[PDB]
Amino acid sequence: SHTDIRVPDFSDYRRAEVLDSTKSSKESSDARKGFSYLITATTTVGVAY
Amino acid sequence: AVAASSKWLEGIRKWYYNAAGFNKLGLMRDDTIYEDDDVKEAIRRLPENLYNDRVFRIKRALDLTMRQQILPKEQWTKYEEDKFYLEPYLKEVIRERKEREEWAKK
Amino acid sequence: MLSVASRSGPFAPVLSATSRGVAGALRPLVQAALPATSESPVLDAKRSFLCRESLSG
Amino acid sequence: PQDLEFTRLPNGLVIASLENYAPASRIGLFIKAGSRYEDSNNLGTSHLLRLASSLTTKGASSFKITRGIEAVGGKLSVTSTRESMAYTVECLRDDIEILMEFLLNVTAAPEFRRWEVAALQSQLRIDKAVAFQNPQAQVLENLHAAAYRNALANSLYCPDYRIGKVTPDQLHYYVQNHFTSARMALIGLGVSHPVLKQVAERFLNMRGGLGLSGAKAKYRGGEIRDQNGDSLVHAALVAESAATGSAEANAFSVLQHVLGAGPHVKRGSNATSSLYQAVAKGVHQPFDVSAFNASYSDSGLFGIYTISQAASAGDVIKSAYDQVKAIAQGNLSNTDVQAAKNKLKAGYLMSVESSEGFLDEVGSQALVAGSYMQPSTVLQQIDSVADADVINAAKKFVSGRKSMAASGNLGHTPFVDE
Amino acid sequence: LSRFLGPRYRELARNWIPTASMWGAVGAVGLVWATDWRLILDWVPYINGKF
Amino acid sequence: TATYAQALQSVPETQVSQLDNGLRVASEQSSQPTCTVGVWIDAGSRYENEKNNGAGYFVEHLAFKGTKNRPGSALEKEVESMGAHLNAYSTREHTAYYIKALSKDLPKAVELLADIVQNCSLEDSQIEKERDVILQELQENDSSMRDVVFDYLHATAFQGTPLAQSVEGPSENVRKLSRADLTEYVSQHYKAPRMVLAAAGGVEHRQLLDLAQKHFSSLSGTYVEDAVPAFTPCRFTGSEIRHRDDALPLAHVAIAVEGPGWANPDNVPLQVANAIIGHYDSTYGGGTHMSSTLASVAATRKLCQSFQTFNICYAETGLLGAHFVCDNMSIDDMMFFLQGQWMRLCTSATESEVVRGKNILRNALVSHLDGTTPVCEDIGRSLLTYGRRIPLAEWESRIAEVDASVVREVCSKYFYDQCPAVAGLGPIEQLPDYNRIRSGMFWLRF
Repeated sequence: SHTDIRVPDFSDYRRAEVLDSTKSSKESSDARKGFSYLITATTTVGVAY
Repeated sequence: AVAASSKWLEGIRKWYYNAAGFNKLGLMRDDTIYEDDDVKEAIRRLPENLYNDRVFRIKRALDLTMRQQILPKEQWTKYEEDKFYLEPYLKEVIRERKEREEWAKK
Repeated sequence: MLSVASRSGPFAPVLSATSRGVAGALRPLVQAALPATSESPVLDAKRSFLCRESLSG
Repeated sequence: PQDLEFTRLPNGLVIASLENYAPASRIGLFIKAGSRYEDSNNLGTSHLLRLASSLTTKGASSFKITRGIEAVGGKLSVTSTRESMAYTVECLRDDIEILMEFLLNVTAAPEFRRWEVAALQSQLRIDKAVAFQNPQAQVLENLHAAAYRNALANSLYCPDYRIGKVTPDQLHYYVQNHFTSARMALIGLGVSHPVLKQVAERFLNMRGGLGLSGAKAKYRGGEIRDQNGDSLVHAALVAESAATGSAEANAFSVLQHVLGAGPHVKRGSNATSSLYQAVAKGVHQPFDVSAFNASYSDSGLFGIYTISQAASAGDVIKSAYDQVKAIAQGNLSNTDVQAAKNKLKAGYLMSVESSEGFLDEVGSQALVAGSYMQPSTVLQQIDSVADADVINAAKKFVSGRKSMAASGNLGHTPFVDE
Repeated sequence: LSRFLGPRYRELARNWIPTASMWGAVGAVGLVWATDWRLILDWVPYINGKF
Repeated sequence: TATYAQALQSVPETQVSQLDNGLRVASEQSSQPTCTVGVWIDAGSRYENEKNNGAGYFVEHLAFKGTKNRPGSALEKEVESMGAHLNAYSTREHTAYYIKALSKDLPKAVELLADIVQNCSLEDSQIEKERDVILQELQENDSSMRDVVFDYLHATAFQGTPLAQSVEGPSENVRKLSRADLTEYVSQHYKAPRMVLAAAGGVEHRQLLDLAQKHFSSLSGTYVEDAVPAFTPCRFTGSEIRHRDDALPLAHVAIAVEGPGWANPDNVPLQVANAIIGHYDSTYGGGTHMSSTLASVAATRKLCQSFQTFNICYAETGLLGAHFVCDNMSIDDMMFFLQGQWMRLCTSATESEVVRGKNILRNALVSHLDGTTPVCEDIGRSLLTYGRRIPLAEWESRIAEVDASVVREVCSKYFYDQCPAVAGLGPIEQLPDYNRIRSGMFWLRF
């Protein structure tokens, strides 16, 4: 059946503190998606060469 | 819209009809219109017998122009027998486009 | 005086402007799938079931 | 309160309104049109008329109808049967006089332009294939063709050879002859009575009398078989019964609930259905049985409907038909007639409960009888059915000439003479 | 003409003049970087790019 | 001649009471000869764990099949001989049992409902027979493609939480659920600080309250077994599931971002916004003229069979998005035009489109309350979701506050650079890559 299809565990890959799957996606997206996207910040100011 | 000198202006309209020369290729006035997106919708709304008459008149005039010839004078389209067959279909297509445009700004 | 739909069984089709085409009153009649194995097969063309008619707001 | 105001205009129009104080309104126009009024040269015109409600009319283009109704959140729908067509409009109470002008343009001044009618022909093929994904739709169109020779034999959907060929002049001829004032009922549910009347004299100017004289339906006792690749066999077996609005029609309604007409409990085993218990004595595969009833203005059909597996189809039909014979020779308890009257009364009061069911109930009364009756007058007619009248209706079925229709793998299905 | 006039045309222009002056001021400060525009080079003197 | 404002004041009010038990009793009287009465429970599959995920759907199957006083089919004979109907359903959060009857059989109907929820027998021979009916129903639901694809969307959006599992459970749970697992489920979740007894139609509140004291006060009026479970929330995860099957004729796709829960005031401007996108089907009558841009384009180019927007709420989290059905060469143009409509509302949303979206939502909520069964369901689950019934006059003052700058602000909070969740069922080779879907959430000009 299709009710036997569940997603396998992906906690080998997650951003470290978001693995606590009890708290819900409200404070754990305030400060999670940006510092390797500040690596996009320096890859432009440095792309100017 | 003058009433006394609309005999003078009926003669200028006849002079311009002969000086233009689509009648010498056997064409009607609505055969020569420029086909934008508006005119292309009025063409596909024509009844089958009027669409077929228009395709042959255009093909025959395009063949005379390839050879630099015109028709005999007994087969030239006369000024009083030119039928404005496309004009009622075109006024309705334009009237529907103004209504979709007043709706979008209000 | 009593309707087609009052005694059950003659057909009616409906057509909309914003909703879906429907058929009949007692056609998907119950205790047909409730004794088992009535699969409902997939479409190449059809309408949406909810008909949207039932959403709370 | 205010039960209903009811008025007949001097040329036939029936107007009926009820003033609720509900936030939404519903207005319906009911016409004596439908597939029983077409002959063999114009089959499928009523199906295309049903699909054409948002085309250009003389007072609004097809752009203004779709945009104007959607701007206030309204609806427009068409419902048809073999004998009736119904045009329905609903919105909020402050907007209803905008949508009334649209409804009178769709029914009293249509244009049928060539290029719009030609683009609509392909919708006939889509609408028919969606409806025929239910196997009951095709069985019930084949059953009406087996049972009649003309009128009620005509299907609700256009025939396949005829798709692409319904002309604009056929549409103009149908509306001019069948949509007239002595065949129409205007029913309002959240409006006032004088405002509907002033609406009515804006299409009282034309289409002034009765139409044309459809023919009486002649009964034919026939058979139509349809071998295909469906996984279950559907079958129906009927006889001629009684017209709508007679004392024998009430006896056939009681007999339907004695035998069984659908379940009351989700996943229940149907403990008080006579037909279901008799079939389940010897058949231990999945099935479903029901009694069928269909009443019209001049004729009716009554019988049984089975769904079974292919190797069991003859066993199910014989067991079901043997139960009706037991009733016709006197075996009918008094506590069974009383429990059938309770299901018939309670089902009638639950079907008039919502605004859609109530508007339908009032509109069919005005076309057939030309009056309105309260549900307490209806409930008296059901209690005046005697036990001998129910036994007499089961003898008319058993001795009458049969019609049949079936579909599926028909290699074990009996013929109507066996 | 009146095919483009209406309350909806400059509607989305009033929404796009912030996306416009940013169309223009970026290209205006893009025109100094390319051709070493020396009378606007020391508009602000913190760019001593020429050695 | 009344007005729409005057008609909203004249709607009768709902009366709520409470027993010493904790049970709540609510009703609305409306003059009619018929009625609907039922029991709504805070039970569902989000309260189950991995060892008993089928259990609450196994119990709904056995509820109409025998009690201690009414063995076997005696309940069926008693409901049918008065002309009444008996129904149930079970979502991920709620469970209901209700009766449609005449407004003279209300004393018998309330006695029947109290016997069902308190004294169900759950006997072993009926358990083995019901196990086969459930295993056949699982195979029937696999051919409904909308039900499979919406189960995939919950399994990928809420991956490691109890909100990811399904209502029916997997097939290996159905084969192993014992009798002691089912009696323990009833003793834990069928308690009455947790139940609501609702009614609508021709009903007096004082008669309904007196019947509740007579039949329901035998429930134990406390939380013994010391089970005060902590409600723990559920995370949303942007992710994807792809089921490739080329022998199916059409493809099903659903896309969602995280939405607000039940009591969030953001919910009202977010469904003015979904009413601007709309819905479509190939049997509609007025395509190419429709006010929705996505519906006018899919009709002119014949791009899909159907699409609809949804807004699904839970206590703390939710799903917000759309679902569509199309052929194999049309998926990429469908995802392009839909994401362009979400971005045009985060900026650029006009005041004339917000007037239409407010008129649609007003019509949808008064048309949903027509009849005793939809009114009684609105009573029974508003008291478990909001703690009260929001009257129709209060819904109308929350709709009047919405303008184009509110809609433009709330859409940017929930849509703009967010990771969505996607599910697809075949033939889906042209369903665009997740990187290309995620890049479609940001814009070009703004």
